[PDB]
Amino acid sequence: FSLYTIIVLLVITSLYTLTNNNNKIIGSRWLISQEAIYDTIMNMTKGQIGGKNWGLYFPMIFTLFMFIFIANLISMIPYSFALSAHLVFIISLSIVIWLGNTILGLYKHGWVFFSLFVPAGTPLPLVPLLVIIETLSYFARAISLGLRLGSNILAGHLLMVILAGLTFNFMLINLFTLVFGFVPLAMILAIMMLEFAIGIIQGYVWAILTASYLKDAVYLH
Amino acid sequence: VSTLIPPKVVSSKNIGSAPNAKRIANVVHFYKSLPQGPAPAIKANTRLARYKAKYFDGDNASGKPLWHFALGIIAFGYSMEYYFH
Repeated sequence: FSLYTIIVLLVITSLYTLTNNNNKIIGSRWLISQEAIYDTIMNMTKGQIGGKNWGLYFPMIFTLFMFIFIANLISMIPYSFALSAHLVFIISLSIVIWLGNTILGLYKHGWVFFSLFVPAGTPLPLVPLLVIIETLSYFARAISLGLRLGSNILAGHLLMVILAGLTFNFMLINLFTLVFGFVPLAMILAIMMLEFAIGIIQGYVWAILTASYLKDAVYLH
Repeated sequence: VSTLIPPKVVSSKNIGSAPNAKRIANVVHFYKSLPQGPAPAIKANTRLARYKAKYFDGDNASGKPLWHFALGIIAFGYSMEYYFH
């Protein structure tokens, strides 16, 4: 697993180091593939955490963004690099992000951070219930980040594995050598295009959720 | 009693405000630069640089290098799985 995680480091280090022929201003054919994603990232980050200190709190959301989207990309190779079918690292760093935004709120606000679990205006007889209503959801969304990515990636890896293993009698002995007998290959290809789509979209949406939790941390709502 | 002297007073008077501000910017931007495509630096062969000047070049940079990398990865993985599985 260690050597496999170095591979994604090498591939994305070569994204610019092994791309620019002379560091031309026009940009190479693979420098564009990263400046476009950078433009998208800056765009929806200024959309979601827009205001002060957004620039200082953009880079780690960015780093998580490439981490996750090339982590989903390497899950297309047939010996799929879906975290070597363990995927507990997503949970551990989701808990890490939760602790990070908790400390962010506790330092930026302090006692005001406890007002993050209560909105600006609530009825007096109903606040003592809604505070505990909004607290446990916040401490609970530390596994919800992990199970999302885990779900999509490893669910894809094991469904292609299961379909491939279940494809034993399709052309060797079965006389139906058409798509009727080749339904395994057809749904494998369909679910792989689906897998690429859901991987990229889920990377983008997790970037959104992490930016949202950072916004909840550094600001008050 | 002396008359005003516009063309005689131009030492302190510049071209508006913005043009003189950008004159220094534009005078040296075109001074120390390559005339036309000098120093291509195309030649490079250091495995990583060999890939750079062989397939990873930006002139095409199509999916063919990616397919070759995938083929090499699966070729190594076949032996790895034979060792393991």
